[PDB]
Formats: sequence, structure tokens, C-alpha cells
Amino acid sequence: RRDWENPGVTQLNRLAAHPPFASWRNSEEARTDRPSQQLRSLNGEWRFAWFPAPEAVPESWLECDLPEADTVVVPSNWQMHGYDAPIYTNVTYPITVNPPFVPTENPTGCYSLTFNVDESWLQEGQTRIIFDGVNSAFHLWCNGRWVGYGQDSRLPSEFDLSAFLRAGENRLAVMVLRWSDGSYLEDQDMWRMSGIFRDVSLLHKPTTQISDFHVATRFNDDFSRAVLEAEVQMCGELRDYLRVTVSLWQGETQVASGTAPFGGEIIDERGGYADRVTLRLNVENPKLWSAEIPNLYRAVVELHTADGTLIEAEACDVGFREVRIENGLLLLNGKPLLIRGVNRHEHHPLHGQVMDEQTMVQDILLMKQNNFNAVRCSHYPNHPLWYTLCDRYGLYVVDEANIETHGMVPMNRLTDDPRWLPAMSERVTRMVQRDRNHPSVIIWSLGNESGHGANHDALYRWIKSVDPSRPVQYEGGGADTTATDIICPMYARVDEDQPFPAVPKWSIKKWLSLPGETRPLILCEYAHAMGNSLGGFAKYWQAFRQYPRLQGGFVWDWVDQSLIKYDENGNPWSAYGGDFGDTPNDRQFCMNGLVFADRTPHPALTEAKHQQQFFQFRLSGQTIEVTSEYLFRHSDNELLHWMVALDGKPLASGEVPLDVAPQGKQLIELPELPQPESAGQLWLTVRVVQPNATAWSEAGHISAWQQWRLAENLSVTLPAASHAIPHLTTSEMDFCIELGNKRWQFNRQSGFLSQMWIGDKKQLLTPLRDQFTRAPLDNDIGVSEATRIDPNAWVERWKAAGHYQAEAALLQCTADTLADAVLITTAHAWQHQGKTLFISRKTYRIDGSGQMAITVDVEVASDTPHPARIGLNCQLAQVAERVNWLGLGPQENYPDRLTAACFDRWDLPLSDMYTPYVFPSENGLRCGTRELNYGPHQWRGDFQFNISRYSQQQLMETSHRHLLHAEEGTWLNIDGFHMGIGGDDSWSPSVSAEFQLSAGRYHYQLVWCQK
Amino acid sequence: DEANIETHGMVPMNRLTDDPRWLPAMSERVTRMVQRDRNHPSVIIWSLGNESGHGANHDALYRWIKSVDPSRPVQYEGGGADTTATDIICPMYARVDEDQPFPAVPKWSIKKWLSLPGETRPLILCEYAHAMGNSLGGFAKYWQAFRQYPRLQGGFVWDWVDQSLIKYDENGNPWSAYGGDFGDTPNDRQFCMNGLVFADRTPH
Amino acid sequence: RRDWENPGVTQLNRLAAHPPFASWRNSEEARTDRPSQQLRSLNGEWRFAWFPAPEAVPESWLECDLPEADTVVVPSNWQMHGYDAPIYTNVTYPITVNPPFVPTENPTGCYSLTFNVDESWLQEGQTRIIFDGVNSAFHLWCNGRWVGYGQDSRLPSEFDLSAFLRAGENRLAVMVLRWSDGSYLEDQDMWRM
Ligand SMILES: *[C@@H]1C[C@@H](O)[C@@H](O)[C@@H](CO)O1
Ligand SMILES: *[C@@H]1C[C@@H](O)[C@@H](O)[C@@H](CO)O1
Ligand SMILES: [Mg+2]
Ligand SMILES: [Mg+2]
Ligand SMILES: [Mg+2]
Ligand SMILES: [Mg+2]
Ligand code: NA
Ligand code: NA
Ligand code: NA
Ligand code: NA
Ligand code: NA
Ligand code: NA
Repeated sequence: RRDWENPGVTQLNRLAAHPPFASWRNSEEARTDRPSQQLRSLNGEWRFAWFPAPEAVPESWLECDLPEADTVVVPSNWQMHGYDAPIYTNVTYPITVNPPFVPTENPTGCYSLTFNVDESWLQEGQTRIIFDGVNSAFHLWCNGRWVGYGQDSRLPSEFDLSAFLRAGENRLAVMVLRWSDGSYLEDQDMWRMSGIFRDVSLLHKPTTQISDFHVATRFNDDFSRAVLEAEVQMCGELRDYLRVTVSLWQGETQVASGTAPFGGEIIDERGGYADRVTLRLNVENPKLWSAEIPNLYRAVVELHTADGTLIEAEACDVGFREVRIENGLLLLNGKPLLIRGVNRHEHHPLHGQVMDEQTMVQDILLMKQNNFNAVRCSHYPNHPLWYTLCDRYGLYVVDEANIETHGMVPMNRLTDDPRWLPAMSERVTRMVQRDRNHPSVIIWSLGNESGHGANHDALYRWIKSVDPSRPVQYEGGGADTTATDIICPMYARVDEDQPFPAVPKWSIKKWLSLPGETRPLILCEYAHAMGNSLGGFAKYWQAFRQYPRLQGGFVWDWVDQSLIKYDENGNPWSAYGGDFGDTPNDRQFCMNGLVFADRTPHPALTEAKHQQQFFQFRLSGQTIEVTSEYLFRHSDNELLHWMVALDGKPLASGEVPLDVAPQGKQLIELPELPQPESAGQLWLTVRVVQPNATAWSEAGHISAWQQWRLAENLSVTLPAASHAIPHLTTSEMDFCIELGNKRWQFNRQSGFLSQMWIGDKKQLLTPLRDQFTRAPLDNDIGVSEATRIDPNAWVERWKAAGHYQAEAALLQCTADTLADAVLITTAHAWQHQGKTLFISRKTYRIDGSGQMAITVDVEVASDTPHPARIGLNCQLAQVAERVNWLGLGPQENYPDRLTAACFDRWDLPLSDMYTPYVFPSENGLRCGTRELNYGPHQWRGDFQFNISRYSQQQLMETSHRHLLHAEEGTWLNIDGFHMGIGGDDSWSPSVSAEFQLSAGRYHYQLVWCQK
Repeated sequence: DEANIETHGMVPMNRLTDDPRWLPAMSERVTRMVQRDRNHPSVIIWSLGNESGHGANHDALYRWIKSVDPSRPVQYEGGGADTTATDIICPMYARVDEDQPFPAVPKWSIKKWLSLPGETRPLILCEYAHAMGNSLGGFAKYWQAFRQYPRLQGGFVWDWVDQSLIKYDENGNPWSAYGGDFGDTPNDRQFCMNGLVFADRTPH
Repeated sequence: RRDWENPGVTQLNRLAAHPPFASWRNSEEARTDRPSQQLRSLNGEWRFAWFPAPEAVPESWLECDLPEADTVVVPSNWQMHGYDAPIYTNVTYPITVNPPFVPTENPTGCYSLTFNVDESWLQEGQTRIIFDGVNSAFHLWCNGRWVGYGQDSRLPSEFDLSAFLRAGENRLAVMVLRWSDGSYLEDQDMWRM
């Protein structure tokens, strides 16, 4: 049969999909959501053997364990146990595109289990097995007898074992195929693995049972009244004595309850459903569910007899909320949302695609703590627990069918084909059938990157028809097709259009008002966070707040998909595409998250948190106007804290509880600001602090901040009389300046400061030289490959221009003595292939005080590509424990990604000044710095810097962080100007014009002195 | 041109058509027809089938066609004759002046049906003037209404030819037989004979 | 497999649907809609045998004519040849309502045909068989080897026989089921044949 190469056969003997069941036989346990004796986990130790193809599997295996098999933990992805290599390919299918066929060599996972079954489960009722996740297709045998077949690696497949089991010891046999016709619809950009990777369980239901139930909540005009409607279906023999009671609870209080026999209303000429019944419960003043306040009730549905004998009970958490699109806006409980979303894959650096509650909770808490309120299940239905958690913790969820055919050419080749309709359909219908009762799901998604085909329009309608309660969305085919209620592009820019033919990405602002367009636009993906990215994030936040119909988006994405590998010494390191011998592969493209695989945040996360703050501020005079962006709750767990500091030195501060209604404003007058004695700039910082712990945060949690410069007092204070005069020593080859026990040497042929001594201690390992390039970022690189250059990428433009190859030719090097100083003057050209790319002119004024004042003026040929930076660099001989500075921090920050950073006095261990991106590149910059301290040195001015043990050269020659080695001394990069990092997407130039170094002529000044 | 989908015998009528598990089988009966017949100019309208209630599978299917072949309207009478799965109000047996307010699926007078609040589609009966036996009494009343009302655009009489079959007597002479004449049970006797013409084409 | 009791399986190995074709190798003929030598009719006399259930069908049939068979015209409805009764039921299903199951006594019509294929058809190209109407489901074999399966008694079911015929005499065997899960979608007010 090769059922695995036939999309017309997606399963055999599989039971209907339904909401989460547990078959409680006690109503209070169902009420309390306690573990059910009728629902058992078979997770644990199973038997496993790997085969190269289904054909190589021995018949024997069906009746008995293969000696050669191993004992392994289930759930798991067999690649994570080393049986075979996980593959990381983005768009290109990991198998030849020749649908519906798959390779003859098809890795086969044979799992088996010997377990007990109680007679009580067999003497009556129905016993079924549930495979929550099997990637990608499988055959099931029970006690050597064939049961059935299942496809769709992202939804549970259930089978009735009733007739196959026997009291006592039983044997399950599971043959899992790595590739199947289903893989054609599973082309998501992530690691390609296989196995039984989600839960395995046994569920017992009575023969007369609840076979399905739908819970709906509808409201009056101002949501002060609701009707809970519960449609219940049964299976088994109908009898007049059967009844269904549905009861609604608010904690221990029973809110409402309705009982009725089966027999629904007339549907058509043939009657109604004798096997269903709809209970209707009235609820006054329901407590509404929202990401802000996730209030839930509990619905308990009891199947029982007229005398009161309980047969069984099913149950769910219910959130009272209404989702609707009205007048072009997506409303929740009647208010327009502002989605602070993120896409999130099910990924664990050690367990691969196996999800545990701990990691789930970890993610949800970080998310909330970081001001996210929404999540998109990229790109398949999630492990069941995910929904319980979102319901309870409060996240708006986009549930998405497991459908992605990116690999086809054109992309809708399979989706526009009626022969793939059925397969696609089940991916949609079974998702709905499973998740329809979770309040956290507020939107349905047709899947991802499958172009736009007719099957999509058909599927869009089915849903709208069966569940009018949630909008349907879908990005394929241009993001605004007839298959979507929401304009939901991926990587559309704020202001700049990308008019691709057939599927342009318009500026979002512009897309809204295209002729005839009226829908809401919420990006399904934006601000691609690969490496040192998120450049321009604020720009999205500013347009979302200004335009009502711009309702947010989903950042791409939450966590890097890196895998843990171990070196010969047994140490672990983070691996990406190709690191397993997988080819072809897409290397680092699997690492696009705000947090590392291990949950440690990337610097970008803080930028996200600050822009997604729910409190907005304005300052006027001594007045601070705080506006709440909450739609439902009052600022009941917030205090505003403020502080005024002169150049990092605290002058005053204070606190005020916030008491602002959702969308309201609150004015706070600051007390008169005592004048200040001394030059410097006053800065006002405010912080929103939650005094009390919550289900998602700890007491003290800071939820928002903002700063403003206040008055500045310029220094006009004339220095002071130098106790000494520096001496100049002129030689053939060098200009030397000596002052006290300090010495500086400027080489005459190079034109650079090559050595500086403190006493007899040399301070430099490499001379102080201009620097115009940076170890390319992921964004600079784009998709360019040595194997296939992308001439338009930033890195390729710089290469080709000779930026990395350009060498300093000296034009001038003079020394002059002034009244109290020695002045060195130098001029250097950087050329390549006869073209002058940059010209740097400087002065070094060393004075009586030992301060070295450096002035830098640079010219950039207009026709050369704009450089990554314009700074100086050097390798210091010393290494120091801390880095102290006066400027923006404390975390890494770049021009287009510095909003979250605060101007203040920061002090960190040197290592915190390096950002360990898996794929190394320029990193650790801090901008707007007025003073930098390292060891005995201090640099003063208005610059950008990074300090670390790694040169830019090493960084750029190194592809994996674990392979970096600290060099001798400390590498210091001090930039007058640095280019923005971009990130609108990571495969095409994305740095906004305003962040390019295009002025042509640049000036900066610096003071290097000892402390 | 109508898909080969009729599940009249289910209780309620849309038991299968509202069942996703049945969406695939159904889809192929709809998509295969279109793929085959979409180039015939004579086909001016697509039909989703007959007497299978109104199910979500119908809405889905309706949309598919709308998408793939916008050159022709889609009609379907199940579940009320005016659901979201039909471009045309296409009841069977609705009367001219007389309403038949059955629950869930009333059969309004045709004239009245067109102006129900919010209604704007054209109305063309998928079935009317049941010609069984000595029938067609009140035929002119439909024509009078179709001519006077722009949106009453006609209908399809039920039906063309008696489904009677030939049998031989002991003498070998032929005779017209209907339901039950073959030992078939249960059967619906003469209900299979409702044509304007006899099984050999002679006119009634 | 009991393919006829599973709405999840409506065909096996069937070719995509498409508008009428004739593969003319002459453009003037195509213009005038003249008969095409590439489109051959198999209509006429076939061998048919009737059974009460698919289980009653003997294996022998697959490779060899049943001496017990009759010669009958095709196309036809077997009720009209007297092998069984046609049923006139309006609304009530002629079979017990228990989707997607059907009765175990299920009239089975075993059609076969021996016919010739010229080498020319086999040296190059593709040879398909087209069944325009088969009520209500069937399995097809060619030269004793299984080819495919199909349902929907009112659309053409097509299969590639390219890899199964040989120059000269060939044998088709078609097992036709009266009732199938497709019968659930075929409850029209008319004779059940
Ligand atoms: C959006 C779709 C997602 O699966 C990723 O491919 C992302 C790019 O890294 O784009
Ligand atoms: C409309 C449907 C058709 O097939 C017949 O049942 C007719 C009455 O004879 O009504
Ligand atoms: Mg398959
Ligand atoms: Mg993709
Ligand atoms: Mg079937
Ligand atoms: Mg009927
Ligand atoms: Na907005
Ligand atoms: Na990616
Ligand atoms: Na407060
Ligand atoms: Na690198
Ligand atoms: Na008219
Ligand atoms: Na009739």
C-alpha cells in the first residue's frame, strides 16, 4: 500500500478529533482539573530501533522485541539520540520535489512498548491510545495486529484499541516514517526531525460518552450580560433517561447550571440531531478574559442518568471574551487591540522539538516580563499544554494549521490543486476541532508560506462557517487575499515600499489606504531578530500607535533554533545548519530569536520590552503626563519612580503611585529642582515598578521607563595652569613626546601613534589606527555566500569596494611646539585599486596636563558605499576587570537600536561588554558615551565604543562563537560614527537612510588621558 | 450542472454534509465535475448537489468554485433554499401566493420570498409544478408571476420523463412498471413517475 | 482493505480529471471534431458474471475468463439484464444507514474483456483507460495485475495502463460493487441500479 506516498490517504482507522478529554467519573475532579485515573501517560522508557527504510523492518518486530533495539525515552526526536542527523533547510525541501513521492531510503523509527492494561478498562467501555505528536507518519500495531495509520505530525492521532488489548501485559508496535506525502505540507523553516515527540497516552471512555462539546459566549452591548452556550454530542445508545448537565463555576461559586435530555432543535426537513443538546446559561456581569486580566470560569459537562447517576464528566476553562473585526479594527471585548506579539517555535537546544511545561512556563514568563501579550504558533498547532498556559497566564494566540509548502514552485502549486484539498483540509479542520474552546486562541491561521490557492479560499470559508467567533487570517499570496480577514504581511516596512511583482510588500502605512482596502493590518512577522538585529524597531512602534488600523505584529522570532553539540573534551557548543553533516543546509538562518536557545536574552529583547511598554509619557515643565495603554485594567500595581542626576550623579528622586484608568492619563508634578552646582547635563529618568508579585512577575518588576534631558549647564570654566610643559623629541623616524613619566611615540613613516608608556610600561599592542569597517553582521551579509555572492548585500558592497582591503597611505606627519603643548598633525589616504576611498586628517594636542586631545576629520568619497563606521581602533596591552562609562547602557546598543538604553553611569565586568552571538560579528557597541574608563585609561568626547578580547578580524573570520580565543590585551574600537544595524529583514539591505554614513565629511574629537 | 451528492435519507439531512470527515469525498464530486465541464458554454450555473441539508462542507465547496470559476453562478437549495451557499434563491415547490411556513426551512410564497428583509438575490425554482400523473394544475399561475416580477426568473419543472421501466407479461407483452414491481421493498411505488412525457417519450 | 467502506478512500491510482480529450494527431480533424484514431471505444460485448458479495468472487477470475460467465453488452446496468432487481426508493436509503458501512451481501458484477493493443500504442506514449460511468465503485485489474480503484458513479474514472498492457491480446477485469460508502452520497429519488 505505501500509504505514505498518497495524499488521498492521510490516515486509516483514526477516530474523530475533539477537545481535550480526561473522562473523569467524579465531577469535582473534573471541576478542579485534577489528574484523571481514566487518562494514563505511556511516556517513559520505550524500545527503539532505527532502520534505513520501511522495507528493512523485520516481520518479527511485530510480535517481539528486537534484541538489538535500545531503550530510550519517549517522547523524543530520534535525531536528538544520534540515530540520524537532524537537517536544517529553510525553503528547499529536504527531499526531491516529486510529489507525492518520497525517497526510497526513508529513515524508519521502530518504537515498541510492553505495558499493562487493567481488566477493568476492558471489561467495559472503550480504551483508546492517543499519539499527540508523531513526525511524520506512522503505522500502529497492537499485539502483532494492525490497528491504523496517521499523518500530520502536529495534531493528535487517536485509535480504538479496545478489541486489541488483553488484561495484563500488552505490546505496542509503532513504525514511524521520516518522510511521507505529509512532508510536502511540512516545509517550515526549522530543523527537520522525526519520531514520537509529543505525549503518548491511554484514555478510557464509557461506551455511552461525551464525544464532543463546543462552548460559546455571546454578549450584550456593553458586556454586562452574557449567554454561555454549550453544544454537547454523545456517542453510544440513546435512551430517554440520559441527561446532560452543564454547570458554570467561578472558583468555588457555582455560577449557573442547566440540565437537559438529548434531542436538539429541528435542523432541516429530516429533523434535528437526536444525539446532541445545547445548554444555555445566563451570566450577569461576567468577569471578562483578556491578556491583561485573564479571568476564567470552569465549565463542567456531566453525562448522567435521570436518577442522578454520573456516567462521565468532561470540562474546560472558559474565558468570557468576544473577538470581532469592526469598521476595519480588531476588537477584543469591544476595544481595539495592540498586538505586542512574537512568533514562537517549539524548540529546545537539547531535546529538539519535544516541549516540557517548564520551558513553556519559562517562555511565557519571559514574554510577559518583556511586554509581549500575544503569540503566533509558527507554524502548526502546538502541544496541548501550551493553550492551557496561554489561557491561564493571558496571551492572545494565533492558532495555525500545520500547512507550509514554501518549497513548491510556484508556492501555491499544491494549494491551488483540488487533489491536495483533502489533506490540507484535515490540517485545518482537526486543529479547530481540538482548540475551539480555548479563550486564548483569538485568531485562526490557514498555515504559512503556501502561496495562495483555491483550497485556501475553501478552507477559509469552512472556518468562518463553523466558528464565526474568531477571525481567519493567512499571509500567502500577497498578505491581503480573499483568504484573510487581516492584512498580515511578513517584513513589510514602515515607510518603504518593496513593490515585488505579484506579491509586493507595501509600506504598511500605505497599504492600509490602498483603494478599496479596509481591513486591519497586523504583521504576521516583522523585525527579523537574527544576530545583532532589531535595528529600526521603534519605527514600527511609532507607526502602530499613530495609525488606528496598524494593530501591531509578531516579531520573528522568540528563540534561536540552535542545537547543542559536544566537543572532543565533552564541552557543549551551539550548532546550526550544516553542523550535523546535513546538506544542503541554510547555516545560521535557524537563529533568528530575541533570546538564545537557552533562554538568555539577546540585547534586542530589551529594545522590544521598552517599545512595547503599556505606559506612555510626556514631559512638560515639572509635569509628567503618564498615559496608560491598557484597555481593561487600572494601573493597580504600579508605582512611578523618578530620579534626576547630573552626569550620572544623583541629585534627587522620589516616588508616586500610579492610578491611571485604562486609556486614561495622570499628571505628576515634580517638586522644584534645586539648582545645581557645576557644569554637566541634568537627566530625568522615570521607571514604572510593580510593587507586588504576580503570576508572571516578581515584586519590584520594572515594566517601563523613559528619560529626558533637563537643563544643561555648559562648562566655561577656564582650565588651569599646567604645572609642566611636554617635550618633543624629533628623530628621523619618530616624533616622541615626554611628560612626567609618560611617553608617546608617533612613527614618522606610518603616521600613527604606535606606543604609549606609563613609566616604562608599554600601553599598546597595536598602533592607534582609523577603522572604517566592521565584522559583518548577519544583516550585512544577507544571503551572500562565497559559493554565491549577493552583490547587493552590504558586506559585498564593502568588499568589492576594497573597504576591507584598503591601506593607509601617509600624506602628512608634522610636529609643532606651542606654548604649553606639542601638536602632531597627520593626514592619511585609504585607497584601493587607485581610488581614494577615505581621507583622515588629525591633530594630537598633548598638553601640560598630560591629556591627549585628538581631533579627527574624515572625507568619504561620495561614490563609495557608505562605510560601517568611522573610528579609531587599537589593541591595548593591558587587560582590566571592569568597564566604566558615562553614556547609554547598560546593554549593547546601536544607532537604530538604542531607545531602551539609558544615559547614566554604568560599570560592568569586561565580559558583559561582549555579546556572544552564535555567529560572531561586530557586537557590544554602546553609543552616546561621553566618558569611558578602562584600567588607568580614560577617553572623553561623544562617541560610540566596544571593548573586548576579540579583534574585528577574528570575529569576522570566525563562524561559531565557541571557536573564538581571547587575544592578548584588549581590543578597543572607538567610533565617532557607526552605521545602524538594520533588521527589517535579514536578506536584503535593511538599514534606513537616516542610519547610513553618507554625509561625506565627518568630524569627531576625543581626549585620551590617564586616571 | 450539478454535483452527484444527495444524502436525503440522513437524519437530519445534513448529517454528513456538516461532517468534515465527509468533506473530501464531497469535494471530489464537486471539483471533478468542474474540471471536466468548465469549457461548455451551455453550462451557465453550477449546482452543489441536491437534498443534503446545508452543511459547512457546502459553504467550503461553494467558495472553491467561486474561486476557481468566477464565470458562473453557484446555486444549491439545501437547508432553506437561501443559505450562504447559493447565489440564487432556488426553492423546490414553493407556491405562488401561498406560504408554507415549515420550521427551520419554510417555503415562502415566491413573490413574498424575494422581498424578505434584506433579501436581494434572484429566485429561480430548482423544482416546481410536480408533473406526476394528471397534474400541472395551477401552471399558468407561476408564468404569470415570473412575467410580472423581474426577480422571479423562472424555474425547472419536476420533471421531464417518467421513470417507468418495461416488463413483460406471461404472454410476453410489454408493460410500464414502477416501484415494488421488481420485488423491491421497501419502495415508493409510483413516485418515480412524475414526467411531462411518458418513458417512451410520448407526451402527457 | 474494504476500500468501499471508507469515505477516506475514493479512488486509487486514478488520473486527474480534465476536459474531454481525443489526442488528435491531425489538426484539421480536431477543428471539425472528427473521430480520432487515438481515442478508441471499448464498448460492445463483454463477459460478465454476477456474485452476491465480493467475497464470493473467485481468484481464478483475475487471470482467466469464468466459463460460467455470460457475454453481455457494455455499457449497461445489470438489473436491466435480469441479474438482480433494480430498486425504486425515494428518500429511505436502500441500505441500512450505518455509515460508512454497507451490507455484507453486496451484489458484485464481474466484468472482463479480452482486447487487442497495437504495438504502436506501446512503443511510445501513454495509454489510459477511461470508464465514464461505473456504479457505484470498482476495482480494476489488467492482465491479472491490480491497477486501481474508483468511486462517484457519475464522473469519468481514468487509469494509466501504460505499464500493464502488451502488444496483442490483453485482458481487463473489473469488479463492480453495487453498494459503497459512495452510496451515502447517492440517495437520489430514482431507481437504484
Ligand atoms: C517568516 C517565516 C518563518 O518560517 C521564517 O522563515 C522567517 C525568516 O527567518 O520568515
Ligand atoms: C425534488 C428532488 C427530486 O429528485 C425528486 O425527489 C422530486 C420529487 O419527485 O423533488
Ligand atoms: Mg498519505
Ligand atoms: Mg518558509
Ligand atoms: Mg471508499
Ligand atoms: Mg431526494
Ligand atoms: Na494602531
Ligand atoms: Na529562519
Ligand atoms: Na498603582
Ligand atoms: Na563571523
Ligand atoms: Na421575471
Ligand atoms: Na419522485
